[PDB]
Amino acid sequence: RFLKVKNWETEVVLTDTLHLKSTLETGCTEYICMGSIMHPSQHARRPEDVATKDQLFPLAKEFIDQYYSSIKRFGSKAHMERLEEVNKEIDTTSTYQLKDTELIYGAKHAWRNASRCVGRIQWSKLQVFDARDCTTAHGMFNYICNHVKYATNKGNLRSAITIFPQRTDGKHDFRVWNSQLIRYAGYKQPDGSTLGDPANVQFTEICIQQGWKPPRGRFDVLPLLLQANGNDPELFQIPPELVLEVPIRHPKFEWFKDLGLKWYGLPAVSNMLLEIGGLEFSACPFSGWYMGTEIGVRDYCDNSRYNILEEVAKKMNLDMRKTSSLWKDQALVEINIAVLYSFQSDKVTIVDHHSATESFIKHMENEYRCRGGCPADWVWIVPPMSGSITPVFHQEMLNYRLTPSFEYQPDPWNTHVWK
Amino acid sequence: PRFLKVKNWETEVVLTDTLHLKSTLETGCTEYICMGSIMHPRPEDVATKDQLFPLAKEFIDQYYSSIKRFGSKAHMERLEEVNKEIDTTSTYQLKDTELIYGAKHAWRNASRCVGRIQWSKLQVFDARDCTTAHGMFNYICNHVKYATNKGNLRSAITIFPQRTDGKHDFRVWNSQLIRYAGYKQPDGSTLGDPANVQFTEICIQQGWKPPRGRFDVLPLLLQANGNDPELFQIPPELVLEVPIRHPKFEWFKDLGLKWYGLPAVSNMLLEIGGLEFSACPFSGWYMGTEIGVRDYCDNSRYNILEEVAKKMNLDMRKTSSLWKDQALVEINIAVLYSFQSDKVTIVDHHSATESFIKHMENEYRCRGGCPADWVWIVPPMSGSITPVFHQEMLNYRLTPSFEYQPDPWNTHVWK
Ligand code: HEM
Ligand code: HEM
Ligand SMILES: CN(C)CCc1cc(F)c(F)c(CCc2cc(C(F)F)cc(N)n2)c1
Ligand SMILES: CN(C)CCc1cc(F)c(F)c(CCc2cc(C(F)F)cc(N)n2)c1
Ligand SMILES: C[C@H](O)[C@H](O)[C@H]1CNc2nc(N)[nH]c(=O)c2N1
Ligand SMILES: C[C@H](O)[C@H](O)[C@H]1CNc2nc(N)[nH]c(=O)c2N1
Ligand SMILES: [Zn+2]
Repeated sequence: RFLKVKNWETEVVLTDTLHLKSTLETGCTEYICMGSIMHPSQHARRPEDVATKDQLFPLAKEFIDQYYSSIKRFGSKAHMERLEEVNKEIDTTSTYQLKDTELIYGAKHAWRNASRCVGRIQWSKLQVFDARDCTTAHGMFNYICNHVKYATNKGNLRSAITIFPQRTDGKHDFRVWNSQLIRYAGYKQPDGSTLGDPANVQFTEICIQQGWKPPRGRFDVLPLLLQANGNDPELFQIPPELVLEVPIRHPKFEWFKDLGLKWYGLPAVSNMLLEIGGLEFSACPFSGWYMGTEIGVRDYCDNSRYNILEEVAKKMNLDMRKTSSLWKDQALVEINIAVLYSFQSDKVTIVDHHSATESFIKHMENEYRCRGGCPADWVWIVPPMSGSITPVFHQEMLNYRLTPSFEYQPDPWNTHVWK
Repeated sequence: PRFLKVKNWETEVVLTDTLHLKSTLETGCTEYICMGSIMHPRPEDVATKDQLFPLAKEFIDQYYSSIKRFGSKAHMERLEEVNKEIDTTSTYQLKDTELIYGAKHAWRNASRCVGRIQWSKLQVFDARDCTTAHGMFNYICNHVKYATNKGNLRSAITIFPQRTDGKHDFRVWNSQLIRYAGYKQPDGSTLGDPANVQFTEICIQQGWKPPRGRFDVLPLLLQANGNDPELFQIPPELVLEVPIRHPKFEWFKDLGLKWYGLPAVSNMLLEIGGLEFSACPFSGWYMGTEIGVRDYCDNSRYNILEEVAKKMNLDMRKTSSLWKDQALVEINIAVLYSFQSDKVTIVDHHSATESFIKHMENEYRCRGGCPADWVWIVPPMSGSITPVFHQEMLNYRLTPSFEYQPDPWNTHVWK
């Protein structure tokens, strides 16, 4: 039928019909809900490698119909010709190439349909760099450097995606092996502990195993590990003057700066797959700007990440013998004031979780008003601190899967046969 | 499939859920859309004879299985005996053992409840002989006094007669057994608890003489056998209360704040074997954030962030200062400090969530699963620094269960 979502703080009720265009399984059934599973479904739309014609063309016709609907053509001359063009193409190459207009429409709409992203109010303001002519790891490096430089924009951050050649036969994939374009190494210490970012211990070891000489610090920017057309990946060092970094200080605790903490300014997801009309872009690094809690709650305070809660609490002179003192909670707040005060002072774009979630509510309103819906994953939209004092906490959401979309994909080292 | 798997992304522990195969009723999701954040996805609708027969059977089978007597002579004769009642009376009566098992497992099956590590230690008060609202008051006073235990709180449930035709329901009209009155002022302000303004109006209309203060314990509005509800004042010496002070801020006690010790849900329906127990108030003890985050700091509730932040001398001209977050923590420190100091049972969100992970893992071990509602299990503050945040969960409905039911003033036929 049609489904209402209610906000329990304001009583606003929105009526969703967009969900009737969803195509892929969520993982839930009438009997089981998988809303907190990280990767619930394996329901693809095309399979394994090079698809047959009855597999690829129907997904292609769907996207071409959607795009031409979007611009109030549809059935027009260009639409019908574009159909016959894609059809001849799949007959002669088993794939097809998107026009520049289609590529831009698909990237933006992948962002617009990403249920887990609180930042989608900006979706239509996305700079797309077409890198489909790229042939080598060096060329991917050059494209990524220009990406990182354009996106950073001396701190006034700008949204971008750079789109390398689509998958052909599955053995010629372009990949960025780094999960984000800029991350810190994680070093396995002999005395069992971990230096740097512990999430990157494996990837940091692949880098070392590939020739990288680690400086062995707490904030070593990792090299890029770039794979072009299925070949072995290659290491490249991002010029540090393109890597904007913010030293973390606290507006009250003068001792905070003495913690020797910094973070980088540009979040840049580079291990996801962008799916458009059955085409799969296995290398599509995209970037935007941070929500402060991403750095200061998750990066800094997860137990398997930087885990700095105890040391900050120690400096704060907090009773850390029992949880009911809420010392973790108190430090957590202060760290996130620090991150926000630092980025803002160095005029690096950042948004707090209050303003960020307020904007998403406004985006939800806009999307129901003009599109009849907005897929939204509550579990990922609600921020990891102060959930209930943000408006999304009180907002019912519907989650469904629209195409074009960003998908997860296996880490290429589980997959790649070397040579 | 015969097995679904859940992973903890912080610990890498992976558990295998077989128990979801035994779930029977809807979650609200479809195969193409998830409704995991929807809060709620007829009175004459009492089960028919043929409807009730498999529900009873499934429940009795489950019960004899649990006591390792499945297929036994006593099992078969119980089944036979339940069947005869449904045939003859169009309903049946639970034995005392079954009632206790049913109510414990409704708590066990409550996917939204983080405190379920305690489910088997539940004191069950059988009140199926009650016939009038005065009798209900007597039962509920005894529940309160037993559960409160001078601050050393004990979880309990009082079960009133089950539904018959939908026209003789027993109902506690209160949502909780102890709540504070809310009063809307002519100028648009609200005195007391803004969440309780509607029910406060019902009581006053029923005759309640309101003190018009900020912490007026509301009266009980008790409905027996489908008659109009009646008012009773819980004796004030049974309502344990805690003044809220701060361990560091001298001024906090000057906010005049206090809360009650006993959380006691009274508007939910307990469903066992197809039978509906429309009045079944249960109580435990608080997790700190229920008071500290939601009761005090929701904009729709007491909304004292601004007053606390002011007395904290915080910069409130821009959100990015995180003055709200900073004030919310201290309020929650105060709530925990004050209960602990007065030796009233309370649990903080870190201990509670950690215990629930242990609980979940045990339930996977001994039961084959544990349905759980991540949207609700995760505390309303500091979510990611508590271990449940990183814990994948599967949500599904098992019976016996606790269910929502429509508010009684929306359906009652006044006499
Ligand atoms: C511009 C400001 C943006 C903000 C503040 C923002 C914020 C967020 C946050 C907080 C998450 C939660 C995931 C996590 O916490 O790890 C997320 C997820 C996501 N975002 Fe955005 N984002 C922004 C831009 C973008 C852009 C430009 C794209 C794509 C072009 C994008 C696509 C996604 C996707 C695909 C996910 C889900 C990724 C996953 O499942 O791991 N976002 N975003
Ligand atoms: C023993 C201490 C207990 C603690 C600390 C506890 C904690 C909680 C919390 C925090 C919630 C979420 C409530 C909300 O945010 O509105 C909840 C929900 C719930 N609890 Fe427990 N609880 C306890 C005992 C019990 C008992 C004894 C029962 C019944 C016998 C019970 C049944 C439920 C149910 C049915 C829900 C879901 C409420 C709903 O769906 O609206 N709980 N619990
Ligand atoms: C699996 N978990 C641990 C990942 C944690 C994580 C570590 C990182 F370094 C990192 F950059 C991210 C980006 C999320 C993100 C992406 C984007 C988009 F513009 F690209 C914008 C934004 N604001 N946030 C996430
Ligand atoms: C449906 N929701 C939105 C209502 C909000 C709400 C407001 C309140 F005042 C209140 F007390 C509760 C108690 C839940 C609860 C129940 C129990 C159990 F032992 F009874 C223990 C516990 N710790 N908590 C919930
Ligand atoms: C919209 C959303 O489902 C709703 O606000 C939920 C979110 N999670 C919750 N979790 C708990 N414990 N209590 C609640 O009232 C809610 N409310
Ligand atoms: C278990 C749960 O699915 C997992 O911890 C999720 C929960 N919500 C999240 N929300 C965001 N924004 N980011 C995350 O990584 C996660 N992780
Ligand atoms: Zn679901």
